[PDB]
Order: sequence, then C-alpha cells, then structure tokens
Amino acid sequence: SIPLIGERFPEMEVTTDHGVIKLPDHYVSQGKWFVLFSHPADFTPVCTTEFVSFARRYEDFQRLGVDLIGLSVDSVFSHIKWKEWIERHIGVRIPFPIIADPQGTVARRLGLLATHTVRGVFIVDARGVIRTMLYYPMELGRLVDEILRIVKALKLGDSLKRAVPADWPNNEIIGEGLIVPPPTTEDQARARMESGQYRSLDWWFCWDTPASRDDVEEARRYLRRAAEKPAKLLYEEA
Amino acid sequence: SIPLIGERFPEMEVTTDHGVIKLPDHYVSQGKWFVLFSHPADFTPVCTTEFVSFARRYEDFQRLGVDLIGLSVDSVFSHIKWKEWIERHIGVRIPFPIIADPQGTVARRLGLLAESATHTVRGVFIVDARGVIRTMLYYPMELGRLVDEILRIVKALKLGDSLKRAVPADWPNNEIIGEGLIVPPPTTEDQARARMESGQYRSLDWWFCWDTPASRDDVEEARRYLRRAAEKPAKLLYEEA
Amino acid sequence: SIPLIGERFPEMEVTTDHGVIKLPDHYVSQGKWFVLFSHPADFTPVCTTEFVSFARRYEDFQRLGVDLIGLSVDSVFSHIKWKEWIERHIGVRIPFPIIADPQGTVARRLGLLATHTVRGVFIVDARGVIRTMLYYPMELGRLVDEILRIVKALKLGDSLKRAVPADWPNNEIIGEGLIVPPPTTEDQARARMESGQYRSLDWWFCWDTPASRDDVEEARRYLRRAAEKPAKLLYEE
Amino acid sequence: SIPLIGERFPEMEVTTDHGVIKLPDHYVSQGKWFVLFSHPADFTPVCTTEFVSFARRYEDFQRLGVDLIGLSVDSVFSHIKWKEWIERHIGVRIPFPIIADPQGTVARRLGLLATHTVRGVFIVDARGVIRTMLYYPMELGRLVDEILRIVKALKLGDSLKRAVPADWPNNEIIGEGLIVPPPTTEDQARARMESGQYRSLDWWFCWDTPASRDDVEEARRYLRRAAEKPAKLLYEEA
Amino acid sequence: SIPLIGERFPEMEVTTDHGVIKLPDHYVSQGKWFVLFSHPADFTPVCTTEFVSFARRYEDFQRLGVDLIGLSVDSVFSHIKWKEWIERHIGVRIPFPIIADPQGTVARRLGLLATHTVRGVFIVDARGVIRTMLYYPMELGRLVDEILRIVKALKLGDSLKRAVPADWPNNEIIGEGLIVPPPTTEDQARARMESGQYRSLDWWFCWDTPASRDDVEEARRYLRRAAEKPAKLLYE
Amino acid sequence: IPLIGERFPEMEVTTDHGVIKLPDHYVSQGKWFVLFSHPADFTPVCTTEFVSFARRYEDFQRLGVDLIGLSVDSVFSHIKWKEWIERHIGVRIPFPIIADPQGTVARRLGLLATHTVRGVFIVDARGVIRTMLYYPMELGRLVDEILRIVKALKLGDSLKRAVPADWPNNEIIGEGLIVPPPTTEDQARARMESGQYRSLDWWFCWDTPASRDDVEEARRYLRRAAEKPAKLLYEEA
Amino acid sequence: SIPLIGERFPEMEVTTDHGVIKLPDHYVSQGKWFVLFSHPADFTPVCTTEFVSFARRYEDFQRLGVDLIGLSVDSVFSHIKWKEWIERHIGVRIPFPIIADPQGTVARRLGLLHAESATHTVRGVFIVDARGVIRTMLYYPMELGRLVDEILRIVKALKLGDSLKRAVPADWPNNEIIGEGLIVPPPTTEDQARARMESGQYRSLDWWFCWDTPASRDDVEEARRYLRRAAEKPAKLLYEEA
Amino acid sequence: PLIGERFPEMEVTTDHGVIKLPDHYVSQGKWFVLFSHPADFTPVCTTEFVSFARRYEDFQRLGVDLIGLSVDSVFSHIKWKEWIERHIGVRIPFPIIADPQGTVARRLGLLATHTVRGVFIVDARGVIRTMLYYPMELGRLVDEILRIVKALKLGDSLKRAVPADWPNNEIIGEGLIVPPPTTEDQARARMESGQYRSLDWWFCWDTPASRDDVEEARRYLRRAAEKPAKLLY
Repeated sequence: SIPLIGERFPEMEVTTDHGVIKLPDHYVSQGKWFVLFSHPADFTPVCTTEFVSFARRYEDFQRLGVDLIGLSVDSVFSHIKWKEWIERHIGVRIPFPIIADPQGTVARRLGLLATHTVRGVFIVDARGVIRTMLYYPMELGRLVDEILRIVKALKLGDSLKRAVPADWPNNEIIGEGLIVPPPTTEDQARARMESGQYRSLDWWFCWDTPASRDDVEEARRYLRRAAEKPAKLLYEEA
Repeated sequence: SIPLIGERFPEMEVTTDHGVIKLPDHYVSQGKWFVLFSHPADFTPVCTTEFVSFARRYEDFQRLGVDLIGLSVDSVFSHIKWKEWIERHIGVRIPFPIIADPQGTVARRLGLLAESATHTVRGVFIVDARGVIRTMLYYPMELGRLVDEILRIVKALKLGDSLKRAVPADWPNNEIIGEGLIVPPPTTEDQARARMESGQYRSLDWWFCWDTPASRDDVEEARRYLRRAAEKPAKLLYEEA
Repeated sequence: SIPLIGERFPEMEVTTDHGVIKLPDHYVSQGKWFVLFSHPADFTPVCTTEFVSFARRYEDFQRLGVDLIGLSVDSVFSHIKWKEWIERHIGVRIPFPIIADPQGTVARRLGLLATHTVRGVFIVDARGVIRTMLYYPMELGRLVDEILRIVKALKLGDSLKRAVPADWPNNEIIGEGLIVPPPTTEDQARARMESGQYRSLDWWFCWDTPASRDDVEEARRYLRRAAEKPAKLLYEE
Repeated sequence: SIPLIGERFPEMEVTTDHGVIKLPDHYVSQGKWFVLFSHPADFTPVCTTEFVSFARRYEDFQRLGVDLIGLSVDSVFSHIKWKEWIERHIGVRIPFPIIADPQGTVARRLGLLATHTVRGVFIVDARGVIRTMLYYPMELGRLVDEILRIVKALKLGDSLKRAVPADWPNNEIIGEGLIVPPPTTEDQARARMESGQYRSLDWWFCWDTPASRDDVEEARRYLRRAAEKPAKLLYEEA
Repeated sequence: SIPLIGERFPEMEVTTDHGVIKLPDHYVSQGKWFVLFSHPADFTPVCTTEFVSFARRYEDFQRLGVDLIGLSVDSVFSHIKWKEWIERHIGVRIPFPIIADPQGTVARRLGLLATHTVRGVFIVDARGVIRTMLYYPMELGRLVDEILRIVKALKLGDSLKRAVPADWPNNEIIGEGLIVPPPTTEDQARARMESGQYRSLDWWFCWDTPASRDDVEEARRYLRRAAEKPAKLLYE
Repeated sequence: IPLIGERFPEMEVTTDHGVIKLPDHYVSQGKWFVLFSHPADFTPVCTTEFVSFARRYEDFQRLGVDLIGLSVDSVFSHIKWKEWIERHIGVRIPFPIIADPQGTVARRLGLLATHTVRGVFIVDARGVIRTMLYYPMELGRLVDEILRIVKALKLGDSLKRAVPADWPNNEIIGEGLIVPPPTTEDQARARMESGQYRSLDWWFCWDTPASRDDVEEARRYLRRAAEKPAKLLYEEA
Repeated sequence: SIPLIGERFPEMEVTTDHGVIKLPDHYVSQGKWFVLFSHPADFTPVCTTEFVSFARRYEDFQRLGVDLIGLSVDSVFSHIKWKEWIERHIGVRIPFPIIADPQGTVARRLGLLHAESATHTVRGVFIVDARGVIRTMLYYPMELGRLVDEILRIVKALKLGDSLKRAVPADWPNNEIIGEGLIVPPPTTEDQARARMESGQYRSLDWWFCWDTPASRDDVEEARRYLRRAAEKPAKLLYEEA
Repeated sequence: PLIGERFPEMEVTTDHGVIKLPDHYVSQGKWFVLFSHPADFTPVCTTEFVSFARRYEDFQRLGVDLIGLSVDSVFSHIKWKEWIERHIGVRIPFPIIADPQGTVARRLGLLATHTVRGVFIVDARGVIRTMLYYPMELGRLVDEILRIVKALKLGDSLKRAVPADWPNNEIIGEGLIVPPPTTEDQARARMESGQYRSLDWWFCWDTPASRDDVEEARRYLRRAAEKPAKLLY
C-alpha cells in the first residue's frame, strides 16, 4: 500500500550507515528536501551505477537544498563494504547515507514490497510532503538529471505560484513559459480575460515568463548533460 | 492500493472516445506495448501540453510498437470537445484514445484516487506486450512530464528483453560504461567462478559484467530522444496560431 | 437510498462554477428555496435544452424566491466551457451555478447512483427540507413549467395552511379552490360541520377559495406557456 | 432503498379490490404499460381529487396502452367503501384497481416508508422496467396530464430511437423536434457531420422531426387540457 | 413475542380517532383500568358486532372504572367513517377511541403479527400491569360479558386478597366463595389448620365468603345478560 | 408463543396416561383437543377448574373434543393429586395431564417464575391452533365459554360462516351467522343484487343456517354458567 | 459444568417448604455445615426411604453441627403433601427443609441437569462446610438408595481432620494399616522431611507416611457406631409398625 | 461426565501397558471401577491402594476389574508399588494410569491437582452408573463401593430399585422396590393384583434376592465396622 502525492512522508525511525535518523523530521528540521531511492540488493551493477550517478551530481542536489538517502534490503555491514568497493574499484566516494533494511520493514511500510519490487524514488519537499514518485524496474537505470529537473521545476512552481508545462523549459507550445493556475469560477475566468496581464489561448490556459534566465538555463543544463556523450568513461581510468 | 511492478495489468473494460476496449487484451492481441497516462480533468492547461507532447512524439512510439491511451475524470463527450479545441487552437490532432472515467472507477481500481481528490489522479503506466506493468511514474498535477524519458524507458526495456541485459543509469550515456549493457549477475558461486573464467565480458567484478551488443542505430535512437528533450524548440506553437 | 420527502437535505460541501458552497446552508441563510437538478454528463443535448429552459424561466423562479442549482458528473472546467457553448451557439446565458461532481460523490450521497441513473429534481424549502423529488430518464426532458407550478402551489399551501388539489388551479371538482387539511379527531370532524365555515362534500372533504386572483392566474400562466407553440424557435436566429 | 430507474419492477403478489394480481407480470402478459401511484390513506381529500383526475383520463391511458393501479395503506373493504363514496357524491366512477396494503409491506418493498411519505408515481413499460418516478408530497396534488405526456414522449422515443427535448413538443430551441442520440466515439461524430442528414448545432446536438402530425397534436392536447380551466365543475351538481 | 401476564404494558405513543395518547400512561394517570381489543380491518361484520356489544356495555365498564380502547389496522379517516356508518345504520354511537395502526406498528409491538392474525384482548390494571389476555379468531365474535366478569373478579381479588374459583360466583364446589391464597411453608400450613377460621377441604384449599351480596349479584347479572336471548333486535 | 392459524408445535410429552405425540395423538383420532396449563399441583384454583372440566367431559365428547391438562410437576404428583380430588370431592378426573418437570413443554409453548404457566390452547382436528386464552393464576376459567368457542368454530367451519359477538344472543342479529364479506368490487355487486341474504351493507350480510339444535346447545352452556348451583360439592362430601 | 471440591458453594436463593433462604449464607452465618441432597421427583419410593433414613439420623447430624436440606424437581405444595404422607403412613416426621425446584433452575446451576428431558440425573449429594465450601460430592443413581451412615462418617472424619490438622486414612477408624490413626499431612520440602525423621514425634513408615492417635475415644467409637448401624439388621421394621 | 452417559472413548497408558477405555472391559463383559489420585508417594492414596488390594478377590467375584489414576509418570507408579510391596508387604495387582499433563483427568472433569479425585463406577456396557468425589484429606470406604456394584447387579437382574441402607433398610429391610407405575391404569392394576407388599401404589416391594446375595452385601458393611485384629504396621 504505497503513499500518495500530497500525503506526508510516513513517520519512521531508520538505521543508516551514517547512523539512526527519524524521517522526514531529520530533513524537515533542516529545511531541506530529500530524495529517497530504493534498491533490491547490495553488490548489484544497476544499483551501483545509480549510486555513482547520484554521487557525480551530489553538489547539484546540495545546491538545490536536496539531501540524498538510499534504501537497500541488506545489513549495515554490507552497505559499508559496498561503498568501500565503489570508492576503490570505480574511484567515486559515495557521500550520502543508505538505510539498512533487514526484514524489509522499511520497504514494507513504503509499499515497495520478492525483494525485486524494492525500487522507486520518493521526492519529498521541505514540509515533509511526498511530491513525486518514480518506479523504474530493477533491469533499468534511472535518469538522475530528470530527478534534478523535477526538484528544480517544483521549487519554481512553488515560489512563483505557477504550474509547470510538459518538457519545461523546452515546451513545444510555450517553451520556458510558466502556466498560471486556471480559474475555478465563472467570475475569475471573465476577470482573467479582461485584465490582459497574461498570454493566453483560452481562460483556462494562461502563461508568462516570470522565471529568471538563470533558473531556466539551470533547468536546461540537466537535460543538456543527460543527452551529452561522456568524455572518458570511468571503467577506463580505473 | 496500486499494482506493483512485475505484476500483470488489472483486467478491466474501459470506455474511450474510440469505442469500448478491454485492457490489457486490446494491445496484447496486437503484440503491442501501451503507455497509459492519467489526468485530473479535461480543459486543464498542464494536461493539454502533455497531450501535445505525446501527439508530437506519436510516430516515435509507433515505430517501437507502443500505443498511447489517456485517462481523465470526465465524460466521453467532454473528451472529444477537448480534443476538438486542441486541434483548432494549437493546430495539433490528438490521435490516441482517452478513457472516459466518470465515477473514477478505473482510477480507483488502479489506485489513483478518498473523495475530493482527482488531484492525485495522475501517474504513468508503462505496460509490455505480455500485459505486465514495467514502469510507473507519478508526477504531480503542477508538473508536466518529460515525455522523451518514457521513450527512453521503452527502448531500453525492449533492448533489455531482446538482448537479455540490464540497463545502466543514464543509458546510453552512463558515466562508467557508456552505451554498454549489464549482464545479469551470477546467483551462484559456480556461475560466478565460470563467468570470471570465461573472460567473454568486460568485468569490474564477478557481479559487474557488461558488453556492447546494441547496434549503432539502437543507441543513436536513444540519444535522439534525450537530445530532443534538451533542445529548445525552434519556433513555438503558440506563435504559429 | 434516496433522502425522502420530509427529511432535511443532506448536509454537504460542494464545488460549483461559482465557488464552494455548503448545502442546504447557503440557501437557508438567504431564506430561499432551491431546485437541484442532476445530469449524467456535459455536452449532452437533452440536458442542454433543459439548461436553456431553466434560464428562460429564471425570473419566474426569482419572483418566487427560488434559486436554481445544477448537478453534473464532470469537472468544473467542462461546466464553464459547456455554458460558453450555450451562450455562443444558442445565445442564451446560463445564470445559475452547477455542481462539479467528478468521481460522483454528491450523486452517490444523493443516491442518484452507471452514470445513466444520475437524474433528479430536488425541491427544497427555506427551512432546508426536501418537499418534492422528480426522477426523469435521460431520454426525456423535464417540463420545467410544472416545477414552477409545484413551488408556487406548495408556497401557497404553507402560508394559507391548505392542501392543493390535483391539476390545480384547473381541478375538475373544485377548480381554483384549495383543500382544508382533514380532521383527525371526532371532535374536529363535528366542529367542522357545525361551523358552516367551508364548502363541503364531507367532513374530510372541505375547501375554500383563499388564494388571490394573482396567485391563481400566475399558476395558470405556467401551464399555458407549457401548452403554447412557441412563435419561432431559437435554432433559427 | 428504492428501485432505481431502468431497473425491473420488483416481483411481488398484491391484493387489489379487483382481486389478486402478480406485479408486474399481469400487465407484461398483455404487453401493457402501467402507472402505479401510491397514497397515504383512504378518505383523504387530495387523493380523491387525484382518483377523479385519473378517472376522467381513463380512455386516454387505454389508447396509449397504459393501465392504472393505485396504492393506499388501508384495507380492501375500506377501499371499496371509498370508491363507493366517490360515485355516490362526485358522480365519477373509479375503474382502476387499488392495492390494499395494510402493514405497508408493498410500500416498504418499494421504499416508500408516519405514512405521510407514501406518495409516488411509477411509470413502467410493457417490459416491466421502471421508466419514471414522481414524488409529490401529500399536500400537493399531481398534474395527471404530465404523466400522459411522459408516456407518449417515452413511447415515441423508444419506437423512433430518439431522445425527447425539454418541454416537448414546445421546446424553445428545436420545437416538436426530437434529439438523435449523441455519438460516443470520434468516428461516430465525424460520420454524423459529413452525412448532413440532420439539422444541427454541434456533433453532439443533432435532431429531426420524425413524429407524425397526430402524435404531436395528441401531446399538445394533454398540455392544453392541463392549461385550460374546466367549464362545469363536478362539485356544483350535488 | 407477545407481552406476558404480570408484565407491564409496553410503553408507546399511539394515534387514535380521539387524538394522540401514550399507553398505558393515559389510563394510569386517571387511575383507571383499560381493555384493549384488536381488529384486522375496518368495515368488517364481526368487528362491528363487537363494537356495538362493547358500546351497549359501556356504562357497565365505566362503573367498574374500566376504559375501553380499540385497535384496527387502518387509517384514522376510515375509523371515523366506520363509526359514522354504525351510528347511522345500527343507531348505536360508538363512544370509545380506536387506535389507528397503519404499518401495523402497534400490532407488531404487541406481537399480534398476514393481518388476519390481528386479534387479541388485553386487560390492564390501573398500575399499568397486564392481567389477562384473550385471543379469539377473527371468524368468532367475543363474549363481552366475560371480560366484565374477569375484571370484576380481579378487582375483588385484589381488594379482598383472595383467589377466584372456576365459574365464579357459580362454582360447583364452593359457590360464590373465594379462595384464601395457599400456604407456602409448613408453619403457615399448620397455623391455617390450627386456626380453623376458614371453611376447609385441605390445608391448601380454604375459602370463605367475603364478597358482598351486591358484588355477587352484579357478577350473575353479566352472565344472566350473556345467557338470555335479547328482546328486540337492533337490525329491525 | 405460537399464534392463531399456526400449527401446534410437534412434540413428545409424558402424561399420566402415557407418552403421546402432540398434536399427532389427537389428529390421528380426528379430534379437537383443549390444552389447559396450571402453575403447580395441589393448588386450589386449578383444582376447581379440573373439577369444572370433568363435570363437562360429556359435553366435550359430544363435540369430538378431548381435554388435556398441563402442570409443572411430576407424574407421580399428578396421580396423587387426582386421588385427592376423587376422595375428597368425589369427582373423577378422566383426562390426561402432561407431566412438565423442568418446564420444557411450558417453555416451548411460551408459558414461561412458573406463575405465568397458564393458557388454554384450543386446537382443531387438523392440528391448527384456533383460539388462545390466558387467565391469571388468581382467576378461575369459565369452562362453558370454551364450550361456546368450539361449537361456534365447528358451526362456522361447516356452514362457511362467521360468528358475531355474544352469539347466539347477539344484540343486532340474534342467532344469525355472518356471511364472510366480499373482497372484490364484483363480489360486492353480485351480493346486493342476489338478495339471498339479509343485509345492512354489502360487507354486512347474514342468514340463519344453524339448526335449532345447534343454537339451543350453544345457549345451554351460557345458561348453565349463569345458573346458581343447586347443592354444592363440598357439602356432598 | 458442575462445581468441584474446594470451590465455594454457588450463591443462590432457593424456595423451600420452610421459606426462602440464601445458600450457603443461611448456614454459614450459623456456623453449620449442610448436606444438600437431590431427588428427581416427589412420591417416589427410593427417595422416600432416603428421606426416612436421613430423618432418623437427624439427631446425629445436629450433634455434629450439620444441617440437612433436600432438593426435588416438584412444587412446594407437592413437597408438603409428600411430607404429610410420610408422617401419616410411616409414622416418621421429616424435619429438614426441601427445596422446590420447578423449571429445574437450581438443579441446572448445580449441574444436576445438563441436557434435556432428564430429571433422572438429579441425584447428587453436596457436603458443604461452615465456610460455605464444597467438601464432598456423591452421585448415586436413582435406582440405588444412598448409605446415610457413610455421610455421617465423612462429616465426622472431616471435622476431626480440620481441627487436628490431620488427613483421614482409608476405612477409618478401621484402617488395615494404622487402625484409628490419623495421617500427618506429608512434607512438601526437602528439609521438612529431614526434620520429621529427626523429630521422632510420629509413628512412621516413611517421611511422607507419618501418623499419631490424637482422636478421642468418644470420637472413634461414635464413628464406629455409625458403621454398626449401617451393618446391623434393624430390629422391628417400619412397615411392620405402620 | 454424568450418570447414564457412556464412558468417554480414550486410550490411556498404564503401568501394565496401553489400554482402551471403556472397550478393554466392555469386550470382557466386565465392570470397572476407576479411582483417581492427586499424587504418588502420598499416605491417604496409599491406604486406599491397600484397601482396594485386600479386597481384590471380592471385586473379581463381582466381575469387577479395578484401575487407578494418578498425575505422575509411569516410572513413578512402579516405584510407588515397589515401596508398598516392600514396606507394607501387600502386592498391588491392579493397573494405575500414568497421567502426566493431567490429560485424562482433564477429559474426566477432574480439573490445582487437589481436585484430582473421584471414583467412576462403570458397568459391562460402558455406562457410568455411580460417581464418588471424596476430598484428598479423607480416605474412601471401599466396602461401600462393593455394596454399590453388588446392589446395581441385583437391581439390573431382578428389575428392582434398591432402598436406602440396603440390605438394612429401616422400612422394608432387605426388601427390593418395584419401579413405580407411570400411568393411572398401571397404578390401578398394581393395587388390584396383590403380588407385592405395599404402602402405596408407588411404594411396592418384595424379597426376590437370595439369602446369599443379601448376606454377601451385609458382609461388606460388617467388615467396614469391624475393628481390625493385627494392624499391618
């Protein structure tokens, strides 16, 4: 039984390889967002490639006030030995904590559970509310740059009181334009149309460009990198 | 109470603006994959952009064997008037069917609805030709989806099934192995020992083995999706009207 | 389960194209009756004719202190877009609010639930009590002039303390007259017959003519309008 | 817990002052529509006026293939005495049967239960399916001519495969016209518009005039009778 | 699931052709006994004969401090019309109230429920306690004089602290005698036989004649009226 | 408790005459039976009634009715109690008495305290309960009235007639018997058109089909009930 | 569902031919033991003999502070008439009260009735001490009359055991092993048994088998007088005397 | 259980082996007396064992087999018998059921352990005919148990009820009661015939038991009253 967007993140005590912490409070108290990502088992390739990819984009998340937290169905001693392997054989240190979940208690609480079903991403805001859930299969690696676009676009929508269009900031229709939430009454719709402060197709489709050039380009930067062909792969220099 | 990944898509009969069809049978019959995407309501701005995003990428989906089908909490008549408006004002036809879901029965069945919600009624179901749910994505109503990622998912997943491979993070642009694909790790020691003795794959450990079996067409197909996503489109559709 | 006559209208909060309102609280506070009519779907021809019909008789309802309120199992956005189509293509403005009922919560609470079942007129008094329920099928459009006759007669019945006869004010027996509520005791029955106060056919059948000439002809007006062939239609112009 | 519109009339045996009949079988056997109308009690003024009104319109219902049947929460002997009073005083005979339902069994099975609640009209087709339900309060006499209009419109709708506009045959928009049931697919809507066989406002609003001069004039005749003041009232002639 | 003998009459608010009253309160308030008699339907021959019989014995009941109340599964308007027919065609006015029981609420609460089953007499004292219940079939009219005997016997029994023999005051063993309630201990039984203050047959069978002449004669009058063919019939 | 119209509950009972099945034992003889119940043996009011029943045993035989008692005591108590009556009162008690220790038969019949164990069940030859009477313990039954009930019922069954109040001394119609009212409109017409019965109304029709014997036999019972007894039984001993 | 030994006698009000009493309150507050004996019906032969046997042993029971009380599934009126017949025909007055149990309410609670249509199972004997505690229960069938002198032996030996803080051997006071001796309650600990053998205050067969003879010459002979009466053919029968 | 009920079908482990109840004895056409004990190596329970064993042949004469029940191991049971035979010099012939867990006791409604007492007297049909519940502080009177089975056998065979204190009843002595008439005609015919002495129609008796049978019953009660010559200690 998975949680829903809008619901607060289930209050729980968890043991990580950094220590015991209480969720979502550990991050709410700090005024930080956090992204939780689950993993079927330790010493597995796809999950490892995700750790690395997350760690390579660690400062981007810190820059966005987002903390990272992993989830795996293995002991805390396996978790440490696993991070120790990646830093030694791949050359990348994994900074963020990983929740040690024997018995699969935490995964059962989140509705992720087989053990193969234990995947998915929880994007939680600074209020402690679940904002986005992704559920990739264990045979497919996630795109961490899209997760970055999600937290970015979501924070801009919050602070500017705007909805975010498809493929933003590269929308086919309005590009980098941000959608003004539609009117829910007759009077509001009639008022919106008369004011002439918003570009519009119809009363329920109004947009503008309130976002700074910095924030638009920061958002397109993630997609630029994701599409980009990497120079020198990590398996070579290791 | 959602269906988990790996679980078969719930047997149901839905009403669309194209007729009445049974899921997942309708697409399984054709040996097609299908992506189902849900929406809170008709005549909503974010959902419209997503429709146009999907419709502009409709040809890409069909070349992979993926059909498209929408889900919205509104009458079938409302769906058609909505599809009429988009074609007239945006100049883009919506070729795929949309499930008419008044009462929210099929949304409630899939686990997308308590009352007063509909806001929660979103999410993407990527379902393979065997009728099995492969990927679920839950974007909020205030956030337009990245449609090129869905195309990346199906292509990688179809290559995964075909070539018997696990797909690395950021593929085809993985930081460790690039366009390389992961060999499913050994579950026994006698398979781990043999794998290391075989020396057929590039290895990092017994559990971390890969090769490059994907064609240059398959790989460049995947980069084109991500490239399109990253590129600011020359000439917008609002101005064309 | 449908909330029967006599029962107070179910306490509920509803979302409309005018805003968020509590029922029956919103209209009770104004000392107003309200007529809640439900519909299965937006952009449907039968419902459209009724919407137009109600709006063309809007002042007739206001004159009686009766507000109108629609119900449809669709989003608020469809509702407003549907009203815009009526105002453009038929050229008739729709003034009353319509409840947006996605998922069909209100309809289920009113027991109108298939979606095909979602049709019913609820006539509620200023005290917030259901007085009449009319259940029409989807393939049939309601005679809106009868709804007008119902409230007018029912308001008269309250103020004048009378029962209203069949086909009023065109009753085959007593015509424009209004019935005195029958005696329920032996003492009441005798005192009625010894008063010589009312016209009578029996102790349980007494009536008089207390309604003003305006009240009577106002009621016949509704029935005549429903009977008269309209001089040139609205689809033409 | 009422029987919904479009449902089959509840299977039951009832006692009338005509005898015992199986509902709705008795009328279905004949291929006849029937209107069941309930009443709180015998020897009640409003119900008496209602009986007289149904009585003066008896042959109209027969021509439409409709039988009438009343329901009152009193005994059968009370029913016969009630009918007898009406003939002796008002002059009009009551031909239709009345269900004697003490204990309120039939009234309860139909979800009409105080006893003041026992009001309601059931318009049921030749297939024993409920088509309309009207709930007037005990202090308000029904407009019987409206019931005649309902059946007529309903009968023309079924045969011609058309839906009936509001206020028909005097609809403000389309007049004596009838609605062509709306398309449910994209292809149905396109094919309807390219054919151009109906007068139209939109793909979902098509209509024609398939009703005969006589059918229309019969419906307006019901509405005119209801509208017109009766010359000669029944009370005057002792 | 009828009420039992000795059990208090079920509390209820009922609707009559005389108004709204609460049972048994309405009579307990007046310090009166009441006889409740149920009927299947209005405008029925046997019930009509019963109504008239109670009405002709109305003075006899009131003098005993007993009110009469009817029960019929029909509306209040039928009841009034029914009473009207009786005063007109039989020339006897029916004075007592009739409970209007549509839905058969009261009938069900008293366990009389088919509707044909709705029959039964309840004799209830001033304390509101049920003392006697007769259940006659609907095809058989009641012997109203026997209800009067029953009551008269109970009122004397309560006040004289005595039990009443079969066929009183015309018992084949003890005549118009009345039974002294039997001993329940051996000390009581010994003291009864030692006292010799009662005409006796055994220690458990003692009687005397504590009822007055006028009480006994009033009791034979009821049975005398029941026994005799009435001079002058009412239908004539 | 069992009701009027319902069949007497199937049961095996122990009496001082033996073990019998009820109501089978009496149905198998094509006989009516009157079951009367008593709180306890060696009790006064019950003894007077036993005597009263025994002194009328010929009148019950003459109607094809059998008597059967019920008391919450053992069979041995029963037989000793019958001995006492026979010795001290000089009257034989011929009818069986059910031995009901534990009160199982009383409980099933709803007679249950043990003081509430009183009731007369008149059951016809079909095993159907036709009448119930419940007197208190401080009151002796009027046994002649039971005799009137069975006679009238047997008369009513054979002649297809209803029996009026106080019969055969009814104040309206005397010894006349009531024709069951018509239930339909056509039955009501054909009744008043035939003129085969005396009537006050279509629902109130009667005739006099009871023979002079059946009438006077019924009047007998009431006369004996009203008669002051010449020579008392306690004096004879 | 029956009560067991050690359990307190169930609280209840009963109706007797002596009046209404509470059990065991009525006898507890007197310091009296009571023997409750139950019968299926009145005017039955086996039960009558038992009633006579108790009645002529009445003085023996009263000497031991023991009261008698009968229980029968019949009315209180059948009870008094049944007592009258005995006093008139056998010439023996029945002094103790009999409980009247129509409905079998009392017998059902005591577990003398479990299923249906029995009364036959109503044949129990309950021996209750002054603390209101069930001490002995006897269940003889209806076709077998009890041995009343055994009930006297039980209460006498039990009263001796309570006071002298001893256990009573088999066949006492004519036990094959220790005769009229009474058993010292066996040690329940290791050093209790050691101290018992170190004391030498008791005749012994083992640490758990120790006894003395604290019972009075009168108490032993009274107990033997109960058994002699049981054993001896009575001179002059009661049917003969009637 | 109750009187009239058949003995509960159970399989028990005793110190002579595993036997089926009540089948082992029913199939032998034998009565059995089952007496239960709280604990082994206990004085009162020991004195009963001796009293039962010295009367072993008397039960054999009546066609009665004996069986003990104790909440202890089978190995303890045998050591307990071994002690009696060595110290008291009386061999215990009857089997004792080993009931650790007190399972058999639980099924028999004897369950504290103090409550684990009671004699079940069971006929050759497997029907419980008598139940005796003595407290643990008081030893039984085995001769009465003998009198019970003896009276019941005569009661069955002669179709008679046994009076109180028989064969020493104060009213009828060694007389045996005829089961009372249940009907009035039976009660009527009983008094008319004159085949029985009587006090009433419900109180009839005769002396159909033989002198041997009467004297054999009195032997039991005489033995219980006799002061023993030479105590076993």
